[PDB]
Amino acid sequence: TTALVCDNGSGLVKAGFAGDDAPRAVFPSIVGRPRHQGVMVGMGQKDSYVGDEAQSKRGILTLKYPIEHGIITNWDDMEKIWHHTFYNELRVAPEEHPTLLTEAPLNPKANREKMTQIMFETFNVPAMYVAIQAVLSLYASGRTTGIVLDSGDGVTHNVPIYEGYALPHAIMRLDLAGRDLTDYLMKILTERGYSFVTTAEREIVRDIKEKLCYVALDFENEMATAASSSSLEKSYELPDGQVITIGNERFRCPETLFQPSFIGMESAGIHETTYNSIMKCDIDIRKDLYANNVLSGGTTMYPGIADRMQKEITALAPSTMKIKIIAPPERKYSVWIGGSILASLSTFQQMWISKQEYDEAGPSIVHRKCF
Amino acid sequence: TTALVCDNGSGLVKAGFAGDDAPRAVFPSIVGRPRHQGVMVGMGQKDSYVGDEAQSKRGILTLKYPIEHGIITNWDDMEKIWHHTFYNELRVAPEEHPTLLTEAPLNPKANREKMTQIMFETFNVPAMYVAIQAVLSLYASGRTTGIVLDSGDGVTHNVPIYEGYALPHAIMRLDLAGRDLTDYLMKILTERGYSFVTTAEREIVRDIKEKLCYVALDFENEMATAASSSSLEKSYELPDGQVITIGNERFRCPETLFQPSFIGMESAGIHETTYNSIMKCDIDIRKDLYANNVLSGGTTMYPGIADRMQKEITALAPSTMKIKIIAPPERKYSVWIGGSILASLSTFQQMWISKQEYDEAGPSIVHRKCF
Amino acid sequence: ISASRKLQLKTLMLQIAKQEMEREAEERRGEKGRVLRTRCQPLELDGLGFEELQDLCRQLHARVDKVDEERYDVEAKVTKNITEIADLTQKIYDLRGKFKRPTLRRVRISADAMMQAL
Amino acid sequence: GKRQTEREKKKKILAERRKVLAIDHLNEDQLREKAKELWQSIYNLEAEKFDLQEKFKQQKYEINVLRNRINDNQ
Amino acid sequence: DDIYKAAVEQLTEEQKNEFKAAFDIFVLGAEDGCISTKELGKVMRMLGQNPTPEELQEMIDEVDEDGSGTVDFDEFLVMMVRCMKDDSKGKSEEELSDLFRMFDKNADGYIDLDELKMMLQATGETITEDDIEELMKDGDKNNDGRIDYDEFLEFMKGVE
Ligand SMILES: Nc1ncnc2c1ncn2[C@@H]1O[C@H](COP(=O)(O)OP(=O)(O)O)[C@@H](O)[C@H]1O
Ligand SMILES: Nc1ncnc2c1ncn2[C@@H]1O[C@H](COP(=O)(O)OP(=O)(O)O)[C@@H](O)[C@H]1O
Ligand SMILES: [Mg+2]
Ligand SMILES: [Mg+2]
Repeated sequence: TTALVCDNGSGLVKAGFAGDDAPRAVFPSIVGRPRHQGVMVGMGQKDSYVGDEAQSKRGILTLKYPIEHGIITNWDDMEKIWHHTFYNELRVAPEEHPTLLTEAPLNPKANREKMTQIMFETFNVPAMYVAIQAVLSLYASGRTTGIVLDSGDGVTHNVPIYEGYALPHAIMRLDLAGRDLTDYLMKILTERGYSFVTTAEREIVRDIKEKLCYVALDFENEMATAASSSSLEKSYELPDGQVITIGNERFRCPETLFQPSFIGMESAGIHETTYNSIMKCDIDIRKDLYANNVLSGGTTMYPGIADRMQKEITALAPSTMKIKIIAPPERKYSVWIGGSILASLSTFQQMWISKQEYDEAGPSIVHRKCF
Repeated sequence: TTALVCDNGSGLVKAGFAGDDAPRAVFPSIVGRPRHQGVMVGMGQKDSYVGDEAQSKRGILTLKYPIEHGIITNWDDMEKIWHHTFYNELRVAPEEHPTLLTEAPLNPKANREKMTQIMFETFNVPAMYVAIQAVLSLYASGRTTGIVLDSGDGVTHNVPIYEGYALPHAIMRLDLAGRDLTDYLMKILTERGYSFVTTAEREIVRDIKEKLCYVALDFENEMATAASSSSLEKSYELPDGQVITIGNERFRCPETLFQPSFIGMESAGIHETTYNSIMKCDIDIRKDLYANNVLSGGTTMYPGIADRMQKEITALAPSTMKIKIIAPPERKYSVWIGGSILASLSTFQQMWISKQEYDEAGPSIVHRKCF
Repeated sequence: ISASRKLQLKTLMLQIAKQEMEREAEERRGEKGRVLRTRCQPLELDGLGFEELQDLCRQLHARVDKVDEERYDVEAKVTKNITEIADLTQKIYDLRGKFKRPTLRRVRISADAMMQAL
Repeated sequence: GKRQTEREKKKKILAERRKVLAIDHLNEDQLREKAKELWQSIYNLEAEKFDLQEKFKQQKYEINVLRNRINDNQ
Repeated sequence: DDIYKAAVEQLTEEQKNEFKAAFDIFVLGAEDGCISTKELGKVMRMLGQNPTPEELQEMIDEVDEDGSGTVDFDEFLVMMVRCMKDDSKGKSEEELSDLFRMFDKNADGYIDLDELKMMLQATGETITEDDIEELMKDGDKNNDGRIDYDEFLEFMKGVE
């Protein structure tokens, strides 16, 4: 039979059968209970709208993501999300399909063990396998080397790989991602008068960020230009009218990636954690990693980031090496495409964690040889 | 049929069919298992890369030479190296070809007996013969007398020969060679800030030594000059950029040959062990040995050694004798060229150790008349 | 340098190549026929005692066993060369798969067309 | 690899392929028929082996071109 | 070559529906008398899914190479083949390997330039600017005069 390549993510759940080009169903991972009282009788009001249904009734819900930073903080809601994904968005019972979840690097063990225990006890799948979210993104590019920066919505991690041999001592995981950029944008919009507070209006700020923000090639020059002319002010129409005008908030929101001091984080930007991740590698594979830097994940879709990052790394790196940044147009679904490719391989067909194996060793089987 | 003139050496395996000018395949003798974990599936990752393949993937391997000082310390790896040499670099099955290995003087017997046992049992050659590495280097020069200093990469030995009669009581074998010079260079580079530690970076230090180091004609004058001017500082580009500048480390690394007290060895330099080897000979053949001093081996390729050695010996020797140092341009492959010449001789064709002879007397046949 | 001229030239040369490939195939077929015909060693089957008939057929049995043994040896050797070819195929496919390995997949079924139903 | 085992397999096949027939187990004419049957089987075997040699020559072709490309990579 | 096989395989269940539906949609007549002899453009425009331009150009040129300017049922099927993916799709890579084996039957480790010369002599195509140029550039893809296997391998690959 065919395998189910699910990809929990944090912000958008992407799923679909193995062997295709794009995920079959992509929908936000939010579960929102209603918060008001409700007076109409017999309206058929449910107790929790999940997935894309709660992005249409979000006016009277309190949306809450079940995955904070890679890790899962609310297991009941995550179980509900998985149940919805299997039964309503794909309509395939899990009793007859292997599953291939994905997990960020350096995550707590208990999260992974609980994930496999749920998949084997509640949904009762035949066999499931958990894979690191960066190796798949490297599969999708058709490479076999390279250092991949997978800046998702929950957590940004940077896994270097050479000739198929991952370097476990050079993984640099940073917890700044799309959600913190949304919060920072929502916080700097208040400097013009627009106040978004409700958890429903966070979605509106996210839409503003997606449609308007861009990464500046040079920050100081853009700050000077936006403060003199008015060629940058782009307007946007809220879900009820009252258009708003975003000035130099456009390139200040995604600039937080390269200067995490804006949101008070100490660490260095995504332009310098990649160079540090390279320098921890051996001295003889640094040229190949320099030449095959891969971008993935949703948050790396800002217009103009593949040039800013290349300029920064070229500034840091030695002058002789060639710096090349691979930015495929299908960046958002790169991890899932790689997952489909991996699940479609014949050599991989014996790596699944078969159910009888789980029955013999318990949920701690995932840390064992079947990784 | 044709004979296989293999030459194990220590650092570079040189092989080729008898009767040519240069070895057919020359490649480092290193076997390196991978050391990291490896995450890509189906990449076709082998368990041990040998020969010149492991000089390209050395970034994720742990290279380890199977021959320490002439002697062989790891028989499985040496067998792997031989198998590679026969099947992939020459592509001739050993079942149909005699072999002519080479061995340093004064080596342990068990090494030679195990070598012949392997060649007769595993590879199953028709007949093999083991020859001393210095007599061949004397063949290649077209002489029949002379005292040859064969400073390889493992061990430096100095065999005097007159009129074809070797003098077994005058062989002076010293264990300082190219590898110790590489280690000493790697140890003195730390005085400028460059630290090479990994077994892969030993190859980089070896390349630095080959391309930059030279032997000073007079040591104190060079030490004084390099400490005042800056006309010696030559720069070199690492495999990733960050050029380095070598100052008076240039002629201090190969100076260890003439003053083995630098690396803590007690013995006298290669300039004085040759004179001692001569003085042990009879009083009537010392003039001929003085006039026909032969250099061979890789490590004698330093620019300016054929003059320093001549100056030193002229200082030691009596003033009347003429001191001449034969330094052919084909020094590195001198032993193998001599091996080809010896294997191509008709008079030598009945000295091979035929397999039936080995079956009758066991591996201890090599010490017998068939030397 | 014209594209039309280039395509005409490559088309004609490709067809000549295909014709010569069929020519080589039928040439090998004829060579095989000749080799099989010349393999047979005819025997004078008539006017011999039946025990001699059994003897001769047993001798041919020994010949057959030896010949099939030679075939086994050459098949094993070509099989080892097959393993070597597989290794070298792994080498080239790895060197190129570093960029074009995941091309093996199934795409363009229903998401690319069925979209207005939702 | 480990020619003793390979030769062992060869001898197992040959002893298996040593279809020695007994005395009163055919007709003289049937004996001729079986002899010719072996003849034709071995002729087909020779055709297969000849094509095998052709394909092995092509294998050598691929080997030399492959190693030449390998050297070109350096 | 594969052209006639693709033409015969046009008789199927999907492309039959495609031809029928297209005929019922935008093949009727009742024009001003201009005679849409070049209605292949109409079909390509009305397809709604343009294939790779190679099929379209082969239909444009290869069809009516005599300049008939008329399309019949068989040519309708030819156009329908040009619509869907009925191509041989580069023939068989085994064909490429066997062809290069016949080329370097001399065991040069590559298709020698003289192999190309003899093949051109057999094909007899006039030596134009493209002639010899293709041979040399393929042989000198490294631009060093050295002809390697993969050079002509990719030179002949991608074509039927
Ligand atoms: N076109 C876009 N431009 C800018 N940001 C985007 C765009 N699309 C998505 N994002 C950001 O990326 C996030 C989605 O990232 P995604 O890759 O789905 O995370 P995950 O790894 O959990 O799947 C969204 O929250 C959004 O903030
Ligand atoms: N051009 C060169 N200049 C200086 N040193 C060299 C040069 N070439 C080789 N060497 C040294 O000689 C060694 C090779 O010696 P070689 O003669 O191959 O040893 P063996 O006797 O084991 O074959 C290398 O390790 C290197 O350190
Ligand atoms: Mg992700
Ligand atoms: Mg030597």
